[PDB]
Amino acid sequence: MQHHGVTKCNITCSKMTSKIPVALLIHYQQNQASCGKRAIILETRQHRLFCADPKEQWVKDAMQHLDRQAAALTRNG
Repeated sequence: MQHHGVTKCNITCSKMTSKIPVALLIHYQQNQASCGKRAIILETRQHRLFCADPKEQWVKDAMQHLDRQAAALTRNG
């Protein structure tokens, strides 16, 4: 907050999200060390970019899931 602009990082994990059906997730990114809270980035087919904590179960499995999805179809990760 120097003078103009009240933002901070395109995707900052200020808090944690709620449980969401893995069937809605399409991709999962990672929080930037220069963005906000070191969490996880969840992207859904509906352009849903939320920040979930790695501890969250739905996230642990959600990840192990997409791990065997991206590869499929197109083997160009």
